[PDB]
Amino acid sequence: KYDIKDISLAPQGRQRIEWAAREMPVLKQIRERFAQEKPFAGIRLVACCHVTTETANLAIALHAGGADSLLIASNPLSTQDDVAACLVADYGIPVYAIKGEDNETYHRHVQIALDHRPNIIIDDGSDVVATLVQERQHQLSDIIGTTEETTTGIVRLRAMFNDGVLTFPAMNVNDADTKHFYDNRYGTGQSTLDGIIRATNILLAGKTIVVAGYGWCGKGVAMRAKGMGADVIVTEISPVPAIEAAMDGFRVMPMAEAAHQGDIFITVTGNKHVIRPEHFAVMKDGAIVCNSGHFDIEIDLKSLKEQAKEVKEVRNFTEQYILPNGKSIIVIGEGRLVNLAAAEGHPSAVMDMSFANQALACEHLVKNKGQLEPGMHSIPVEVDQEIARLKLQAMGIAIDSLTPEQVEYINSWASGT
Amino acid sequence: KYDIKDISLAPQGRQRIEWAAREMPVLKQIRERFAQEKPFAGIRLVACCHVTTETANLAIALHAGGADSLLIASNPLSTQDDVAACLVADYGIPVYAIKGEDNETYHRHVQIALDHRPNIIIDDGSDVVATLVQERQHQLSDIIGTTEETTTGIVRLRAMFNDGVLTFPAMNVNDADTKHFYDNRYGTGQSTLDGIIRATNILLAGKTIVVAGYGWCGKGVAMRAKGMGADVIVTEISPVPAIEAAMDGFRVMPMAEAAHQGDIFITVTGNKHVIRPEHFAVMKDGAIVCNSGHFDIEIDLKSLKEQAKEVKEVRNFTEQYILPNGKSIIVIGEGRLVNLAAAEGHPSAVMDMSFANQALACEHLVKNKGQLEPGMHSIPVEVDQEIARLKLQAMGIAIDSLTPEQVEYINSWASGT
Amino acid sequence: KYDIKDISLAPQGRQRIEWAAREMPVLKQIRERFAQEKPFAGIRLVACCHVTTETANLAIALHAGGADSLLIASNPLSTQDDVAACLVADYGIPVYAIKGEDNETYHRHVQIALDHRPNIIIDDGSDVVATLVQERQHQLSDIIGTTEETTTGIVRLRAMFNDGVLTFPAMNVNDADTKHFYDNRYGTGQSTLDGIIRATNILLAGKTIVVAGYGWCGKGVAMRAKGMGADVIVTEISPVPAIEAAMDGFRVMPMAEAAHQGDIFITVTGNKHVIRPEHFAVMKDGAIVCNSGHFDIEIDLKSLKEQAKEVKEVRNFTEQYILPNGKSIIVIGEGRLVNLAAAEGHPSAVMDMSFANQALACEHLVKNKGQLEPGMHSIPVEVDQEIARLKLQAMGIAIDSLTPEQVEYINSW
Amino acid sequence: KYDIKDISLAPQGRQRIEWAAREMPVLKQIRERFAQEKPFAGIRLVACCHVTTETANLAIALHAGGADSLLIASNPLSTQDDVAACLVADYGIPVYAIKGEDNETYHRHVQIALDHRPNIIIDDGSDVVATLVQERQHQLSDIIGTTEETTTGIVRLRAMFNDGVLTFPAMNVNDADTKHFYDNRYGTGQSTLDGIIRATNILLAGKTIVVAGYGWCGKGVAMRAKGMGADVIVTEISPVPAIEAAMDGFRVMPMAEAAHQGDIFITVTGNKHVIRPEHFAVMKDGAIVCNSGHFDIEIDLKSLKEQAKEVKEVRNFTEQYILPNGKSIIVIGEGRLVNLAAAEGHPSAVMDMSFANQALACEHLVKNKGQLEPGMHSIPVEVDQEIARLKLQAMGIAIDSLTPEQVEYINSW
Ligand SMILES: NC(=O)c1ccc[n+]([C@@H]2O[C@H](COP(=O)([O-])OP(=O)(O)OC[C@H]3O[C@@H](n4cnc5c(N)ncnc54)[C@H](O)[C@@H]3O)[C@@H](O)[C@H]2O)c1
Ligand SMILES: NC(=O)c1ccc[n+]([C@@H]2O[C@H](COP(=O)([O-])OP(=O)(O)OC[C@H]3O[C@@H](n4cnc5c(N)ncnc54)[C@H](O)[C@@H]3O)[C@@H](O)[C@H]2O)c1
Ligand SMILES: NC(=O)c1ccc[n+]([C@@H]2O[C@H](COP(=O)([O-])OP(=O)(O)OC[C@H]3O[C@@H](n4cnc5c(N)ncnc54)[C@H](O)[C@@H]3O)[C@@H](O)[C@H]2O)c1
Ligand SMILES: NC(=O)c1ccc[n+]([C@@H]2O[C@H](COP(=O)([O-])OP(=O)(O)OC[C@H]3O[C@@H](n4cnc5c(N)ncnc54)[C@H](O)[C@@H]3O)[C@@H](O)[C@H]2O)c1
Ligand SMILES: Nc1ncnc2c1ncn2[C@@H]1O[C@H](CO)[C@@H](O)[C@H]1O
Ligand SMILES: Nc1ncnc2c1ncn2[C@@H]1O[C@H](CO)[C@@H](O)[C@H]1O
Ligand SMILES: Nc1ncnc2c1ncn2[C@@H]1O[C@H](CO)[C@@H](O)[C@H]1O
Ligand SMILES: Nc1ncnc2c1ncn2[C@@H]1O[C@H](CO)[C@@H](O)[C@H]1O
Ligand SMILES: [Cl-]
Ligand SMILES: [Cl-]
Ligand SMILES: [Cl-]
Ligand SMILES: [Cl-]
Ligand SMILES: [Rb+]
Ligand SMILES: [Rb+]
Ligand SMILES: [Rb+]
Ligand SMILES: [Rb+]
Ligand SMILES: [Rb+]
Ligand SMILES: [Rb+]
Ligand SMILES: [Rb+]
Ligand SMILES: [Rb+]
Ligand SMILES: [Rb+]
Ligand SMILES: [Rb+]
Repeated sequence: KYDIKDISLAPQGRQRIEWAAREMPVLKQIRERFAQEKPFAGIRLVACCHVTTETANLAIALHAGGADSLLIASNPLSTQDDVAACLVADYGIPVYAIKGEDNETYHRHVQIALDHRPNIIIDDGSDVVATLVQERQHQLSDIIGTTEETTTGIVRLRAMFNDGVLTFPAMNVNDADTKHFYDNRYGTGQSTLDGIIRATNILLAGKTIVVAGYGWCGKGVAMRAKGMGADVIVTEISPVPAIEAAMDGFRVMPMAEAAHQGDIFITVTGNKHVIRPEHFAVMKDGAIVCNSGHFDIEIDLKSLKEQAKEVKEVRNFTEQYILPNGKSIIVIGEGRLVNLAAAEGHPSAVMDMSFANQALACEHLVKNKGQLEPGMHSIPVEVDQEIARLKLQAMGIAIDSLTPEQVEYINSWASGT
Repeated sequence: KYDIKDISLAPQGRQRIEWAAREMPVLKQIRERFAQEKPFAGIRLVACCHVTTETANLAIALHAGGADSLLIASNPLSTQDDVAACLVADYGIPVYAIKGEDNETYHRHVQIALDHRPNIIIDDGSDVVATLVQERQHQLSDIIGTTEETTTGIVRLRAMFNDGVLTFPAMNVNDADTKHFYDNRYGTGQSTLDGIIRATNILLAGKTIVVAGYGWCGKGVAMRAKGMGADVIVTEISPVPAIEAAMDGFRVMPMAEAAHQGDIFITVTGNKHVIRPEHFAVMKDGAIVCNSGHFDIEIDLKSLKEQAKEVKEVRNFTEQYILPNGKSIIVIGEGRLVNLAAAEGHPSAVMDMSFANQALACEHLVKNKGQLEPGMHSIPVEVDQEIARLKLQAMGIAIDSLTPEQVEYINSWASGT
Repeated sequence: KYDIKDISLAPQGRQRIEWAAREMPVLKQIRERFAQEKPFAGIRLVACCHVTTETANLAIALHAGGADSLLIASNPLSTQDDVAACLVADYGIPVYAIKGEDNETYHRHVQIALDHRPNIIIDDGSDVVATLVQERQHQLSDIIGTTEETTTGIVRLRAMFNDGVLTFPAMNVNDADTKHFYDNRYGTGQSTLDGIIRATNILLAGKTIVVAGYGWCGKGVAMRAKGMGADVIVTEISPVPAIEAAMDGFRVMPMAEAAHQGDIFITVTGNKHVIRPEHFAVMKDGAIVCNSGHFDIEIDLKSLKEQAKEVKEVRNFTEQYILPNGKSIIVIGEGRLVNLAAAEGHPSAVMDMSFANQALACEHLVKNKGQLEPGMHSIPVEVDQEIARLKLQAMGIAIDSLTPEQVEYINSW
Repeated sequence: KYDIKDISLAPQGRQRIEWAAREMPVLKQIRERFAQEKPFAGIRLVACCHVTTETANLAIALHAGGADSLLIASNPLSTQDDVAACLVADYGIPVYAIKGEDNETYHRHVQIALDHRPNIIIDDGSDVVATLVQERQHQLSDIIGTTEETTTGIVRLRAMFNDGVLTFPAMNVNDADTKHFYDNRYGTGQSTLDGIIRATNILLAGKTIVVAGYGWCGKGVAMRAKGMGADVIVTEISPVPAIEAAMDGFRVMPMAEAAHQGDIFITVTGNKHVIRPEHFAVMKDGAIVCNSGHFDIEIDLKSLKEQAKEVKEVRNFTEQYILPNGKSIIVIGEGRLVNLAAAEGHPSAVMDMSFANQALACEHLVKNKGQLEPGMHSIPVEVDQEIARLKLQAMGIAIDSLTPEQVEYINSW
């Protein structure tokens, strides 16, 4: 009925879940309304998320709303075993997630999740939805809709749409303003460095840190690396973010040129093989590589393993690969999302807004069942904006409002001298 | 045939125009192609722009393209008289612009510009287009299309559209990525502080600087104020930018609360009466107010003039208003765009991209004459992106490109474990 | 002969210790020379330090020099049990330090250390040196010199001197340029935020963080707090650093004013009761307080415990005090050094320079026995400067040198 | 008796001078007391300063104190002609300074100044003091004391001392905390970028800016360059500041390596020929070079003029040197202090503290006549500290003070 490491961890999990809730007031307000209105009565739901204290708070909100949920891990290394135990023991929510599970177990958990015959699927990376569409065409009648948490998953869903197989509504949670403006940027910025520091306790100041990608995540990682005293190099494939990085004070160059200069490399591109053997070959002795994109394939670790003569664990979450010429490359978190693998992921303050979008996106799918076209849907503007209003209020920040006279001016095109 | 301060200033103007061109290579490339292809042969054009060295380089590019142009000032205080002289004397381009001209002269220049019967109108603030639509309905057959440089003008054009009177194509230059991502942000950031410093030589470090608005301009002004050692307060009307400002490290509060704390106030909202008598009344003795939004109406200077018992000029571009209770309020640039009134406006590096958009937007209007719907048009993505590619190249910055294998991964929705 | 938690944790300690050595290249060379020259032959030593991977690497250097060393914890919560086990087990260095040891056990270890009859005492807070002066006047015959690692220890030594009881050479390690320009500033800046984040995983961006003190540590904490997106308030008692903080972009104000605004309070003053009952009473519901200065007494936790009707642990290293009106005050690390209590302390890069100073200051005391005047002695400038040169080289950074004509120009007027 | 450009510019000078006074509150109070006590009664004085609105406010303070003052320019390009006219016309203070005066005229003014037989000399670069020692040995009978405003002047005085010719009291104004912690750092940081921008209106964001020297000025310039979006490289000759720059996030390297990367070079070293012919030869086409340290000799412009086949003025304060291969080198301010040559120098806020030091250092020299030992004397700590207190108060910032028990805790060990 579940598959977890150790249910005796539930008390620790409960404590950390309650602490996380302190900065998730928006989701708390949503949970209390769900508790009354039960939008998910009779709905079966699968969530493929990072099994964290923040995901637990989302699961509790969906549970209050009546959802018959089943949670599986989005990544083998991000699972928090105490959280899994608490969800099973305290809430009776089936969880199939073991920190460190092998790929066979991960894939079996996806099969178990699809056997739940979900009506709603919350995905983080689109693994489950892709598996649904590829292997479970006979189940598609169950689907009211799905949601997608992260940028990599949105890219996959776009490919599904262009391939003609996205035959149901999918909510683009990642691209909501109150999601990727804060989660992807400020959350990833802090928690990526957190993971690197918990793994290595390395001094960031004075180090050359290479950030691959200058999108929402790259901007955050570079900003916080800079804030911690690092010399920051940015790599890119598109000129607009490249000019931005330069005018933000960072050096921009091709990865081949960055490869011999970086002390720490951090990939946040969403793309495959951004760091390759031709790069490993020129890296400093002891260069550190890690990834905060969704999938570890941003770094060609398979080639690194094949080239290296020895690999050994030298600290928690930290492996030293020794190359035939004696130089070493350090890898954190086995190349998996370093903030979640070596630390705890984003602080709950930003996950409050991301998972408020998840909850209200699920509600949107059910309230509009039978009225949404197949394909990708953006979060409604009014929902996006109300999440922002509520979060600003809960942060204790007050701002101004337009007067009628100011509205009159906006609408009066004739005036201006 | 023109109306300028002093044509003997042309040699100084020529020198400053040539210097500005050094960081406008993208526009230079466009000018050389226009010189060959003459896209504006037989076209009459009016430009209502800030009469700066950067605008002169745009005017020279349009002139090379065959445009029969006429230039008027977008603001009485932004005109550079040496630039006006050089355009008339060296290029024979009619200019109607005198730094410090009164409102009657400004309005007469708009009338002269409309009497040119332009086919294309480049506007900065939409004064000329609004006057065209309100007073010159009988001329609309001349119009191939117009362009708009700034955010205030886009807002006016939206009101014209909603009012049913935008009956021709208008290119939204401001909202091109290569325009407001750099011009509005990094350009305004540097040149606003430049104007304040040229006006007052005040030490920015240790001062509390209140930035009204956290859009593209507000982000830039806050970023550079912070970079110069100021304590930064941000005011807003919308929660998304408000949360952003907080997570960027700034204090966010209503203007009423900021009013008693700020040493320098900078308005960049695009809206009317953001600083009002109720704010003046609680400001520190010697508080400085200035505006970098397009129109000075962001500050209620009319009420300040009526309240004050004395006003006197205390330094270039700097007025001291003494209130009946003896406290003083300092105003820079008479509330007109402070970067252009008290300094030289944006550096040419960013105007290279803004005015490349202007030139290519004008070309777009002519090449597509008879095929564009009335209403607002965005800059085509391929044009926007090519400007970015060329600017990055001219900045000497190299970046990466996706491999076929990386493209295959983007398109393969099934893979990911 | 040792008092540790679990000797079976030694492999993990050695793992983390060698990892830490990777960015201790300067101390490596000093230890390499020590094993060749054995400065500390027949010299017994006590170290009262934080029991960390970096302190271990220092102890390994003194051992390499022939030192007969004994290590005790400087703070019951900073001790790393795997490091204590590795030292006892892989090097034969007696360690008396157990993470979370009570007050009795702490001073029982200080009594064991002085029963070692140390010739050299390395101190971090002036705790053992102050006990030696107080209770072991008969043992002063054995002291060649002592060293002090922290600002608070330097302040107490100055009072010992002014009191007329600093009757031996004391090396001011903290005030060496290569120590507190970097350790106190860059080290404390990063590792203090590290401790807060490991304790709470709180988002720092958008929070108001109040930093009490703008000395070396305060500058570092404020700089990194700001770098992580916080609105930073600085409190002070001296005008020069107060003006600096304002010109660095921070809001300077009295603590009574900061108390109603701060989301997180960090004390780095070296002084007693900087956060007081009258501040708790006006703090925001859920305000976090922690200390990175000395001991814990920077926060008046005794008064907080009296104002509060309930206290509970709510996360690792994190206590929630609930006041009668229902508002809470969060305390991290029981008011002890938050970087060492909730995390691992400074990265080894900065401790490389701090502990190279320690190792050479110990070398100085020994090589100048019976030649040192009583009182405090600063690190020699050449030593301080050589550490910087070695570190800069180890970091792979090259700089310029004056040409003969540039020298000739400095001399003419 | 005066040598200025145009006495009719005086109203504009007085306008700008009083504006500058608004953020010179500390100097205001000192001048207020001076007019009451007249410390400089019967005392003749020379000032060799930059002829700015802030220097004017200093001269007005010495005049208020009874000073018989004469002012000459410290740099032919820093002189503000309207300020010179206002001083002559509104206060009767002889000024010998003309913006853009040639070399002959400069030293003709230095000869006029010493013919004033000054009892006090305020110097900015040690120019007049070095001429007094060289040529006016007979006038040393008149010297009560002198003062020096800049690091370069301090270095030359040290050589005068070591040479055995500093036979009078010299006040080290530059090294007072309230002077170079702020003026040299925050003042130079802003006003150097101000000069570059007024000269060129170049976008600083996205440029690589090379800062030669990481002392007080270099830290300030690098900090603000970075704040304005530049990629900052720092060069150095000393390891301690080099490590600081790296830990502050800047790229540290030899100038030979920086020369091929920099878009803008800023020298703040105090030393000769820091940018040399072998650097010009590898610079990017259009690289900008300027100096904010001393004199101009930090950049080897003599060699540049020889490498170049042509030079032309291309904007105010801006020259383009074109080399035989067609590449250009841009020089701002003819290599003179770019903040003062192309802009207005430091804002008066920082000069408030620098010139309060000057005014009180002059008070010190006079009130201790015949009591000062020959050589350099630092600003008394109480004076330095009182300036900070007054400034902090004037800025509207309040801070804390220790309670009696907190004091009692500092003293116990
Ligand atoms: N670890 C976390 O907690 C977390 C949180 C949010 C998102 N993410 C992941 O981070 C990744 C990036 O997300 P985002 O929102 O920043 O995406 P984004 O689309 O906003 O930006 C990605 C950027 O990377 C650039 N890029 C692409 N390929 C590149 C290459 N080969 N080299 C250099 N730059 C390249 C793109 O041009 C773009 O600017 C995704 O995989 C996303 O799922 C992780
Ligand atoms: N001076 C320059 O050289 C220059 C350059 C570009 C744009 N501009 C002008 O700057 C202004 C702002 O442009 P932008 O591109 O940043 O626009 P924007 O739409 O990106 O942002 C404006 C911001 O102001 C906020 N705002 C609106 N009314 C407000 C109020 N009453 N109080 C506080 N915040 C308020 C909005 O919520 C928004 O976030 C416009 O007038 C534009 O034309 C000036
Ligand atoms: N946690 C760590 O790892 C670590 C490392 C090094 C030092 N420290 C400790 O941190 C403390 C500070 O060290 P430092 O080097 O910054 O000292 P410092 O002497 O350089 O600076 C202390 C500053 O605090 C100010 N101050 C004193 N009392 C104050 C009060 N009541 N309110 C506000 N400001 C006050 C002083 O004016 C001074 O500017 C010391 O106890 C030192 O031992 C901790
Ligand atoms: N422009 C202004 O308004 C202004 C104001 C104050 C001081 N200054 C001048 O600026 C200069 C620097 O003053 P400061 O207070 O920063 O001095 P400082 O002594 O504090 O720092 C100078 C730094 O330059 C470094 N240095 C010396 N020679 C070098 C070289 N060849 N290459 C690289 N680095 C080198 C030194 O190691 C030192 O760290 C002096 O000439 C001073 O008079 C100018
Ligand atoms: N603390 C966390 N809890 C749950 N999901 C997280 C956490 N941190 C990051 N994520 C999510 O994981 C996604 C990447 O797989 C990001 O889009 C982000 O929303
Ligand atoms: N240097 C300049 N030359 C011409 N136009 C400018 C300059 N600086 C700012 N502007 C423009 O003025 C507009 C505001 O009226 C901005 O959108 C910007 O594009
Ligand atoms: N990782 C660490 N190992 C040992 N001592 C440390 C560590 N981090 C900080 N310290 C020291 O602890 C002292 C504070 O008590 C500081 O002087 C500092 O040098
Ligand atoms: N505005 C100014 N007025 C007078 N002196 C100045 C000004 N700006 C900088 N200086 C001084 O010039 C010296 C550099 O020669 C510095 O010591 C600094 O104090
Ligand atoms: Cl709700
Ligand atoms: Cl082209
Ligand atoms: Cl050695
Ligand atoms: Cl006084
Ligand atoms: Rb995990
Ligand atoms: Rb292998
Ligand atoms: Rb309007
Ligand atoms: Rb102008
Ligand atoms: Rb009036
Ligand atoms: Rb894929
Ligand atoms: Rb610990
Ligand atoms: Rb000299
Ligand atoms: Rb000047
Ligand atoms: Rb004490």
